[PDB]
Amino acid sequence: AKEIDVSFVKIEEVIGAGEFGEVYKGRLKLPGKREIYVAIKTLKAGYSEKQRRDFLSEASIMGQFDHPNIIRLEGVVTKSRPVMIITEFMENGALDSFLRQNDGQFTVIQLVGMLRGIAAGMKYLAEMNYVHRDLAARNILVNSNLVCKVSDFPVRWTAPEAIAYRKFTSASDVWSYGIVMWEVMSFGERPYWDMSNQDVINAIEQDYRLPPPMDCPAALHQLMLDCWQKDRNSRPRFAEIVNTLDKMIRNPASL
Ligand SMILES: Nc1ncnc2c1ncn2[C@@H]1O[C@H](COP(=O)(O)OP(=O)(O)O)[C@@H](O)[C@H]1O
Repeated sequence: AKEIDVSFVKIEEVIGAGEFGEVYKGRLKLPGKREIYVAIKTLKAGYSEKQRRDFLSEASIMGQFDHPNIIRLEGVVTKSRPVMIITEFMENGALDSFLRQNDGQFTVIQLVGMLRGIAAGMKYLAEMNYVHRDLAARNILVNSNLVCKVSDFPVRWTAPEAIAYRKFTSASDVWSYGIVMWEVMSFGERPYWDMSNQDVINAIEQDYRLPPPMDCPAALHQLMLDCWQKDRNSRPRFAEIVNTLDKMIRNPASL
């Protein structure tokens, strides 16, 4: 929880809106240090003390992590009003909109590298006994070098036992990850397209699973299907997902 003097922060244009408030692009210039771009997360005007505490709890969770595929907390502004959370800036924004605006414009190996980064971030979260519960391409951010990082600290992304019995675990996080794999390899198609939420639940219970996206390697779609096994203990763990994607990257004939 590093405290940042607000005079070191220059707020520029709005780049997003979340549950808490607007997110801005900005510049952070600490004394003696090279300026960097940041995202500045703000809290909607008029917030109460309880809303302030809930907002800053995002920063306290984020500050526990230090991994190249988890969004980095630069610091917080809490000595002055309004409160702000300052994170690293991700030039290409959310992964789902990034892919939908770049349909077809990345190679399979680039997309696999994106997925490997997301899986490494999730492995790290799971090792720290953090269950994300909301993993989806809209909650992954992408930087200028196409590195993907988990952020956000929804029936069609949720494992069936999390829907039916409220059992959320890292294995339900792996189900969601398989949906993210399908989002990525389809360049941001909507999972299950225009099916209703109840139609999705009923179909999954009768063993429907999403088909391979166009031009998706068979081995990548099989890994999706492994993430979507009904029995949560049959799903691969994130450590195995990373190893599988690494082997695909090392042996690209397998794609
Ligand atoms: N680090 C970042 N870099 C670039 N865009 C970001 C960044 N963080 C958030 N955004 C944009 O702002 C949107 C809302 O962010 P979110 O984390 O949901 O806000 P909140 O502070 O309300 O939780 C994101 O979907 C994304 O478009």
